[PDB]
Amino acid sequence: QPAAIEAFINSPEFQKNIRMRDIEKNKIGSGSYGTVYRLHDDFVVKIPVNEGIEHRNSHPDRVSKYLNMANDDKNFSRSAIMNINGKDVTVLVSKYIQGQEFDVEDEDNYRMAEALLKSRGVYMHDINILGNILVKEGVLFFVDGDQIVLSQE
Amino acid sequence: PAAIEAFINSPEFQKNIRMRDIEKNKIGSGSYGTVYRLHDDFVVKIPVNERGIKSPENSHPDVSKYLNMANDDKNFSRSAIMNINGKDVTVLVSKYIQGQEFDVEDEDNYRMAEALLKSRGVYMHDINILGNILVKEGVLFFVDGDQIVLSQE
Amino acid sequence: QPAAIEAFINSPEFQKNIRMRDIEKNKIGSGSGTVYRLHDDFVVKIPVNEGIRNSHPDRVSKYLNMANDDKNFSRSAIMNINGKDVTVLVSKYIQGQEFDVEDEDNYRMAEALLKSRGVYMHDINLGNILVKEGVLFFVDGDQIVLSQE
Amino acid sequence: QPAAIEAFINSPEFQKNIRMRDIEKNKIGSGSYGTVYRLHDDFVVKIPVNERGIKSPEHRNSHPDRVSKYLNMANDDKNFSRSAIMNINGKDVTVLVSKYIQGQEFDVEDEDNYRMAEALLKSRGVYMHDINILGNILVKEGVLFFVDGDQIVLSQE
Ligand SMILES: Nc1ncnc2c1ncn2[C@@H]1O[C@H](COP(=O)(O)O)[C@@H](O)[C@H]1O
Ligand SMILES: Nc1ncnc2c1ncn2[C@@H]1O[C@H](COP(=O)(O)O)[C@@H](O)[C@H]1O
Ligand SMILES: Nc1ncnc2c1ncn2[C@@H]1O[C@H](COP(=O)(O)O)[C@@H](O)[C@H]1O
Ligand SMILES: Nc1ncnc2c1ncn2[C@@H]1O[C@H](COP(=O)(O)O)[C@@H](O)[C@H]1O
Ligand SMILES: [Mg+2]
Ligand SMILES: [Mg+2]
Ligand SMILES: [Mg+2]
Ligand SMILES: [Mg+2]
Ligand SMILES: [Mg+2]
Repeated sequence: QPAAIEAFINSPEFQKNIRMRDIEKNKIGSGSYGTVYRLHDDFVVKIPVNEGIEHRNSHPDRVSKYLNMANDDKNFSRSAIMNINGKDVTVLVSKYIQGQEFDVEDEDNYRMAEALLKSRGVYMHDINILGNILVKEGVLFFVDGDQIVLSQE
Repeated sequence: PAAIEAFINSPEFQKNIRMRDIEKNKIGSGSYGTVYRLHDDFVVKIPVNERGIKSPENSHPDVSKYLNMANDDKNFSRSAIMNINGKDVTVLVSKYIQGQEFDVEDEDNYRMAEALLKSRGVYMHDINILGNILVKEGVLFFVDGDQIVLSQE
Repeated sequence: QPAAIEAFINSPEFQKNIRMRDIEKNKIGSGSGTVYRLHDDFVVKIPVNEGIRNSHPDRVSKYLNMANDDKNFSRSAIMNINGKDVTVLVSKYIQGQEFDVEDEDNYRMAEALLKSRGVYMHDINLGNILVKEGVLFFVDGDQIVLSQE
Repeated sequence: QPAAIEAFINSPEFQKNIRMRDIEKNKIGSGSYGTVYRLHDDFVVKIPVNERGIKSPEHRNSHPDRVSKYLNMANDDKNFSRSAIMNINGKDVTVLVSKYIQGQEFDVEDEDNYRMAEALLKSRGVYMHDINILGNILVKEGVLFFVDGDQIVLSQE
């Protein structure tokens, strides 16, 4: 039998021609990255539309493989194709997790998440800010931006 | 005697600023806010976007710390108070850098920027493979987001 | 975290009693000592000239490690050559190109990196200090940098 | 009336066709840079002919005209050195002429000595830096490495 996520993906609900406004009520998060929607009780879909469409987590296939590894669960997420406003678009589908953000800045919390990840082959790094890189006469400068992460090592 | 504090303490800076007269100084704008070149050596990022809307939900100016760390320069940037149309607003002041974008899609450039930052105690990463940690009934889950870096090292 | 260079040094290969005849094939550098490649990843400066500033491996290794911001970049070590305990300089082998700092842009970037590592950098264009009956004079030489900036 | 150094440079001893064999006795030092000879009681001449008798960015103190400017400033003495043209074996060669200083190396490793020299140079518009070692710069896949060599000075702080 197919995994639960694959069953959702083959469901008529997922394979229908979707209008962005008809799923506004299922929105749960959006940004320059795209928009996240709870389109089933157990799953969310990240649609690449910038309020819309380098960007964060650019290719669903690679993100999906990283999320599957990080959660040690081969059925956590899938890349898939959805029809959005008459157009075929690659989206990221993953298990919906009902819960609250983990405060990974607290140092014990940090170790817990870090050790768990490492045992699954993933190396975690906090993000302090994002910035852009400028070069002036061979010299690098770091300004407020959004192209790389910069965190205290 | 720091050039950045001098500018902040200058009358040009702490007089009641009104948005109309600096519109010609605008160099960039986005959801985050708007950057103006208010001196030949400094820019100021003001939290009004392209539509003039607008601190929770990591872009608080207090950025200064990490920009100063990234650039290894105590006087690169400040969080400061500027009055806009009669309202004291928290802004970010930085040294103006006239340069080109440094492209870190290029392997060599990325390793060069990375090497520099590491000598400054700063970890650098692409913005791909980023995530958030959710906690559901005690258990840690990893989802698509922008709180942490998920790498395979 | 067993440093690769510590592992190579405390290896038998290195601690072997060595003839100059046996390692000639690994010669890559020469001058007034000679640089040999005895591993895939490390080179060794031996003070045998084309037969013998502040060029003491102890000190050079210290400043190479600071300059590269890498505590494992290099070591001073005892190697035995023709029955003689000799102090040698062992550093990470770097397969690369010469980075031209006559180019101003290149110079500045190398300078900004070194500065972030607490290292001052300069061209070799330099003097020596002499004292003559109490009084200091400065002549052409190589002890200090004389700069106007 | 010209400076002592300029009188030496206009002398027949300096202006003659120089044969290296003839001034071997007046030698005082030699290295990769060239060779220093005492050709007058009061003056030395640095000849850009190496210790192997077989001689621009590659060597230290390459431009004698510029080195001379720096030595004059460092000693606060406009007459301390000159660059000049010498005829050596029928060929014109630019050399560095300096006052001969009969003295001992000043040990800059001692901290009081270091600051004495630093303070004196600073009063003269010259900024001193010690030289811990010399190095070469290598680049490998965009990343700079620093190995044992002689192209740049590397010093702490
Ligand atoms: N699989 C998921 N389950 C639950 N929440 C998720 C999932 N993937 C993403 N999110 C949340 O979606 C939101 C994205 O909206 P935003 O805060 O604007 O980035 C964040 O709260 C994420 O933690
Ligand atoms: N300190 C700075 N010096 C120079 N340019 C800057 C500085 N901070 C931000 N910028 C530029 O401001 C612009 C912001 O517009 P945007 O591309 O919409 O983010 C970009 O071109 C940035 O590179
Ligand atoms: N750690 C190192 N990795 C790679 N090349 C090196 C290293 N140390 C020295 N060299 C090279 O070895 C050679 C020795 O210089 P030479 O004495 O002129 O033969 C030069 O080409 C140096 O750049
Ligand atoms: N003007 C000068 N007066 C006295 N000694 C000098 C003068 N210029 C250079 N020297 C010394 O001449 C020596 C020859 O160079 P070398 O022996 O290779 O270091 C060096 O020790 C210099 O310190
Ligand atoms: Mg931009
Ligand atoms: Mg997020
Ligand atoms: Mg000398
Ligand atoms: Mg000498
Ligand atoms: Mg060499």
